[PDB]
Amino acid sequence: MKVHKGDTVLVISGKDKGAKGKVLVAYPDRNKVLVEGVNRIKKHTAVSGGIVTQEAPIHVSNVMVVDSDGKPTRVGYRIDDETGKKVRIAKTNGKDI
RNA sequence: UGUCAACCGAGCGUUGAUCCGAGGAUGUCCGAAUGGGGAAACCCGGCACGAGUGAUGUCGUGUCACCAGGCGCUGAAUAUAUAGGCGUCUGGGGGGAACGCGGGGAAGUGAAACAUCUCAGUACCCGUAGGAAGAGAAAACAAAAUGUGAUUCCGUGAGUAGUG
RNA sequence: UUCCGGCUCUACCUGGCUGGAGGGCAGUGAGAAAAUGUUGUGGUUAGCGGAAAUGGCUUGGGAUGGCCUGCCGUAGACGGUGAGAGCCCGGUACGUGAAAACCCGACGUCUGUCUUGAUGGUGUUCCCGAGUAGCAGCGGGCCCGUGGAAUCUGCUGUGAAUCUGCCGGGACCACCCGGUAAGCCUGAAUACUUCCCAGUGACCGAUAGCGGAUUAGUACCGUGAGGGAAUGGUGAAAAGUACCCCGGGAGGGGAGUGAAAGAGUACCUGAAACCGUGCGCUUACAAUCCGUCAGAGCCCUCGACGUGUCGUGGGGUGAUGGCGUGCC
RNA sequence: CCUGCAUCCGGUGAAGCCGCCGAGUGAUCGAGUGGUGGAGGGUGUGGGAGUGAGAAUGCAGGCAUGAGUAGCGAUUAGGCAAGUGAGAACCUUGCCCGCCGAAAGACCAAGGGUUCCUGGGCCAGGCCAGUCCGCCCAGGGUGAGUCGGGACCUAAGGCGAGGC
Ligand SMILES: [Mg+2]
Ligand SMILES: [Mg+2]
Ligand SMILES: [Mg+2]
Ligand SMILES: [Mg+2]
Ligand SMILES: [Mg+2]
Ligand SMILES: [Mg+2]
Ligand SMILES: [Mg+2]
Ligand SMILES: [Mg+2]
Ligand SMILES: [Mg+2]
Ligand SMILES: [Mg+2]
Ligand SMILES: [Mg+2]
Ligand SMILES: [Mg+2]
Ligand SMILES: [Mg+2]
Ligand SMILES: [Mg+2]
Ligand SMILES: [Mg+2]
Ligand SMILES: [Mg+2]
Ligand SMILES: [Mg+2]
Ligand SMILES: [Mg+2]
Ligand SMILES: [Mg+2]
Ligand SMILES: [Mg+2]
Ligand SMILES: [Mg+2]
Ligand SMILES: [Mg+2]
Ligand SMILES: [Mg+2]
Ligand SMILES: [Mg+2]
Ligand SMILES: [Mg+2]
Ligand SMILES: [Mg+2]
Ligand SMILES: [Mg+2]
Ligand SMILES: [Mg+2]
Ligand SMILES: [Mg+2]
Ligand SMILES: [Mg+2]
Ligand SMILES: [Mg+2]
Ligand SMILES: [Mg+2]
Ligand SMILES: [Mg+2]
Ligand SMILES: [Mg+2]
Ligand SMILES: [Mg+2]
Ligand SMILES: [Mg+2]
Ligand SMILES: [Mg+2]
Ligand SMILES: [Mg+2]
Ligand SMILES: [Mg+2]
Ligand SMILES: [Mg+2]
Ligand SMILES: [Mg+2]
Ligand SMILES: [Mg+2]
Ligand SMILES: [Mg+2]
Ligand SMILES: [Mg+2]
Ligand SMILES: [Mg+2]
Ligand SMILES: [Mg+2]
Ligand SMILES: [Mg+2]
Ligand SMILES: [Mg+2]
Ligand SMILES: [Mg+2]
Ligand SMILES: [Mg+2]
Ligand SMILES: [Mg+2]
Ligand SMILES: [Mg+2]
Ligand SMILES: [Mg+2]
Ligand SMILES: [Mg+2]
Ligand SMILES: [Mg+2]
Ligand SMILES: [Mg+2]
Ligand SMILES: [Mg+2]
Ligand SMILES: [Mg+2]
Ligand SMILES: [Mg+2]
Ligand SMILES: [Mg+2]
Ligand SMILES: [Mg+2]
Ligand SMILES: [Mg+2]
Ligand SMILES: [Mg+2]
Ligand SMILES: [Mg+2]
Repeated sequence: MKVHKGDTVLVISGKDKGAKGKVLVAYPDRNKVLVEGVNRIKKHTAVSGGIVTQEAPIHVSNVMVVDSDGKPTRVGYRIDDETGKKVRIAKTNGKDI
């Protein structure tokens, strides 16, 4: 999907637009991902009762990977003549990701 | 780590999971059912080779219909010979929405009734194969033109020549 | 328009029969059939690459809304993404691309007739598809519904000829004209979709649409053939209301979630029959297909004028008089 | 209502619904205004309609009166003390009374399949309330050389290799 676990991502649209974050888990079936620090929601937990803060899934279409230089970039692909492994490339820079 | 539909506990994966493409094995029982039996999915055996017990009782893998056509042997009352009887190979028993071929084959209804007719060779049934089928190489038309030249399928030829 | 051999009883010359070797002929073929040795980016069964705005200002819960600036276009088809997206995502134009297998086409051992044979003439003796053709009786379908009844055909009797032979031109005779049945194969033009792949709708949107948007030919009914049902929309995510209180629960009130809780799993929008609570007017001496035309009082209201009184004023109620025989 | 064409409106609130105020000679109209809602609509000119309800003893769904009226499904009949629990004439214990007793009792085959026991509760059901249940939940429960059948034999009848 051009997005993996452990990458750095930025939000384009939504309540928390303009905030950077780090991805935790991915859901390819529903095309949704979970990012900490964005879309924080209050949940009622009762067993002892209280209110806690958690994170809800965000659709990937509203987020995209950031460049190592701190700028938003798309994802490109290249073919290596050495091993043939497919690599991710920053379109606006050409550097590998 | 499919799904109805959350939830728990358990785990794998960079040494390539999951997925999809092609081929390959296993495939309980019934179901043309074909070792024998029978109220579908339940009862009972023969033979050969293996496994187990001091021996029976037990268990695994094979094989054990019928019909027709070839091939070989045999030849009754009865003599020639046949029928019949044995051994061995080759084929068939059912299913499928529509499409074809050859037969059988109905009644409602119109005629303001109704026997002839029409409904109709329709519905249905029977025996049949295929991916298509059937038909097919003039004992054919026409009429004085020195004409066409296997078969099949469409449009006209006309709702006319006829028939009731 | 090749060579040799053995045969036409036999050995020798003449004329014929049959085998072994060039050179053509075709071959998966209806004209004969079986197998065995080397090519197409031919397509198909998956995939992969694939261009351009985090633009500014505004309403906003959310921009994919409005105004102004850019860029790509062999890609402004189509869907998803928190409200109508060419430049966010899935992909579309275009390019590529397969281990194995499929089928088609082309390139290669092998099979077999003929060259013992072909070409143009002549008079004589034999052949050209048997219970068939035709004839007579009884039935079919051709427009022909036995009528004069041609042709084809089913059954029963009788029953013919081989080239100056035979059958056909709607009876039939004569003359002309066409043809050679009584044996067998033959692709192309045509008919259809239980299945699979790709596409379309001035076709339907939950009493419509296939009987079937959900437990579907299920439940259910019938011992049988068989008949045959109704049941979608919370919201962006469940964040499905912690906690406190009344209470057995059911159920409810605060406080929070959220845009809304006039969204609380009985959850979009919520009409009419139907049942209500509060408010205003009226009725207990009355003979009404239940309305209309007049019509005092009371109440609500809009203006100008003041305590309430008029006005090219509106509304609800109606005490009381006249009129008055539902719809198809 | 759906459509070709040219236009305008719309999260600063589009579609229905409920009012007020008005308007046309009709089937009606309002780009005039108020509440509810949240996602597509109007005008102009052409083309196509499953295009207009009150009645067929019509059909699908919902709801009126009779009505808080009749009944609450026999020929025996209950009463008392105590207990459980929020609730008891209908549940548990104890004591009186009555009834059946060729059955209103104890069993077989046919007939149903979990109604049997233990433990849980009482929004569905029991013609009323239910602590109870032939309500449901979860678990457990069915022991044959000698009992009934098969491996033993046969009838009225069915199948039927050959065959007619
Ligand atoms: Mg497979
Ligand atoms: Mg096996
Ligand atoms: Mg069998
Ligand atoms: Mg059998
Ligand atoms: Mg045979
Ligand atoms: Mg003999
Ligand atoms: Mg068959
Ligand atoms: Mg008549
Ligand atoms: Mg008549
Ligand atoms: Mg006819
Ligand atoms: Mg075939
Ligand atoms: Mg033919
Ligand atoms: Mg023929
Ligand atoms: Mg004609
Ligand atoms: Mg805004
Ligand atoms: Mg925009
Ligand atoms: Mg489009
Ligand atoms: Mg989207
Ligand atoms: Mg749309
Ligand atoms: Mg893709
Ligand atoms: Mg006739
Ligand atoms: Mg005639
Ligand atoms: Mg003539
Ligand atoms: Mg001639
Ligand atoms: Mg002939
Ligand atoms: Mg054809
Ligand atoms: Mg509806
Ligand atoms: Mg039945
Ligand atoms: Mg809120
Ligand atoms: Mg409801
Ligand atoms: Mg509602
Ligand atoms: Mg009075
Ligand atoms: Mg009077
Ligand atoms: Mg009157
Ligand atoms: Mg009167
Ligand atoms: Mg419309
Ligand atoms: Mg607009
Ligand atoms: Mg709005
Ligand atoms: Mg509003
Ligand atoms: Mg709304
Ligand atoms: Mg128009
Ligand atoms: Mg019009
Ligand atoms: Mg018309
Ligand atoms: Mg209509
Ligand atoms: Mg009506
Ligand atoms: Mg009704
Ligand atoms: Mg009534
Ligand atoms: Mg009463
Ligand atoms: Mg009574
Ligand atoms: Mg009773
Ligand atoms: Mg009691
Ligand atoms: Mg008694
Ligand atoms: Mg007695
Ligand atoms: Mg008795
Ligand atoms: Mg029984
Ligand atoms: Mg039983
Ligand atoms: Mg019990
Ligand atoms: Mg209980
Ligand atoms: Mg109860
Ligand atoms: Mg009940
Ligand atoms: Mg129970
Ligand atoms: Mg036993
Ligand atoms: Mg018999
Ligand atoms: Mg037989």
